[PDB]
Amino acid sequence: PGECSVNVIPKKNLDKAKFFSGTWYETHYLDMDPQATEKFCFSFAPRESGGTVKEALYHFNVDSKVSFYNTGTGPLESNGAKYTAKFNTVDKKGKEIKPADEKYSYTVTVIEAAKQSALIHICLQEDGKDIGDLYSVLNRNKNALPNKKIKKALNKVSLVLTKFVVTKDLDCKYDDKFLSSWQK
Ligand code: HEM
Repeated sequence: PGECSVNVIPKKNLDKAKFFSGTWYETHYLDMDPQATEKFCFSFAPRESGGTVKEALYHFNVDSKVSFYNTGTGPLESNGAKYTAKFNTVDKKGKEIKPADEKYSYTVTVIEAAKQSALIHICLQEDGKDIGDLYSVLNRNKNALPNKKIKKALNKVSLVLTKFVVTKDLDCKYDDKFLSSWQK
């Protein structure tokens, strides 16, 4: 029902220092629930050290004009391109406003990365059971189109970019300072 996709393959030999740096913007996304049709914008700043990922997350609800901020922490898998995190809720200043709920986690897989582009998959879980998943194309630049390598990776798993929501058209509002100041 809320079962996460199979055939999500972590990139071989991801350059960690490059991927886990700076800010990434979602440019296209595909929620695997066809009824999940609310428009959102997303950006994040993932960092890694000693086999642990610490990331700052930003979402913006286009419909309601409400933004929310989270941080996530968890171990990086031995393959170096997949991690599972627990998360809390913070305000725009980075201060915790709601503690992590033990029953929830998410698993991010980096499927492909090339130049200024990447393709990721996220699986949300409750008590270790799948509750839903999503694919996202990322770019360093809000308005940029994906590298062909990202399209190749989509093709390998029988997805086509035309099915994704494109957010550059949406009235996105970003908190870039929250992400740029992450772990500063
Ligand atoms: C790229 C496109 C993405 C979209 C469109 C999206 C959309 C959403 C939506 C609609 C919600 C629920 C908001 C609500 O209940 O009002 C949500 C929650 C959440 N998402 Fe995303 N998401 C994306 C990517 C990600 C990624 C890549 C991560 C982790 C790296 C992530 C982590 C979370 C977390 C932790 C929550 C729950 C926050 C809370 O309950 O306080 N999301 N997202």
